[PDB]
Amino acid sequence: DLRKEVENLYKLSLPEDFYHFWKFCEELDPEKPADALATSLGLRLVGPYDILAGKHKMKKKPTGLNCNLHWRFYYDPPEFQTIIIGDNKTQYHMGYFRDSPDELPVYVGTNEAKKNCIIIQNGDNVFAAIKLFLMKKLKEVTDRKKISILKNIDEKLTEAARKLGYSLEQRTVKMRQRDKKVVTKTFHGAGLVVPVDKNDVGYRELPETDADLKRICKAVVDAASDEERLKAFAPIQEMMTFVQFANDECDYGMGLELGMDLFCYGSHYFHKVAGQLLPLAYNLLKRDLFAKIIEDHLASRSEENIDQLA
Repeated sequence: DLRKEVENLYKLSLPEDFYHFWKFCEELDPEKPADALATSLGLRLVGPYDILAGKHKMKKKPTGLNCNLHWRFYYDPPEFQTIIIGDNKTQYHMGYFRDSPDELPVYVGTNEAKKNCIIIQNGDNVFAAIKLFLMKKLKEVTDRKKISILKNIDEKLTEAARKLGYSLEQRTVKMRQRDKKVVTKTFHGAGLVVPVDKNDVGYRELPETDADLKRICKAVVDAASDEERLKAFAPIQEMMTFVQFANDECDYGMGLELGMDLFCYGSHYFHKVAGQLLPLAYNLLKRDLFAKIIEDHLASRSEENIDQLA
């Protein structure tokens, strides 16, 4: 049972559109479903789709495969689970975004990891995410034979979504309801959702604005010496004390935000403190799996060679 296998290996449930889209791709190319969109869109299905693909099967147990790292790009936060890849020149990729390991994805996000850390919303299911990508591709293609192929995939995609009841919109009602719960955008822009009660307990803002925090981070990276770097780091050390205060007052979202911003900034100079902030924040929020993902990822934060099944 590949479905049980994929959810066991990632320790995450997958939504029904994940499995329906596999079937859709099997229909497009029965022999190599994960590559059904490679020629027309330049996209390949990977990650949990590798499991559906049976790519993991040839290896003999114990393989040592770690799904926490599998197709995890450099700026993928633990919430983001890659399912589609494009060109490695930009490291374009799409992933399911989950606010909690115990909840189904709230949308499909996209990022170009060689460009920046920003995660853009691209529909709430993979049919929508591919439809929206295809629509953009339609504006760039200059060969009527290739346009014909894209129109055919578009027609099949739209009909499948209609029968299954999936919205093709970039932002759905459900996504707008989730974004109401966002307490801060973070550096990746995709939003952080943590519980906030009636008395406002659960989150507090960082004592620096995002722009000033980036200024501080840049000073750490640009520092000419260890002593210079220590002085530049001082505001971040102070913010970690403020996070300790917040944790004592149950405002666990603050440490998640600081840790996420530091991770998003991308410098290895922040891996130690990110490894203090983020596992603790996720564990306090009872999002235990995400603490394990960030521990694994910070220890092996690869720019290239993230395919555990290469």
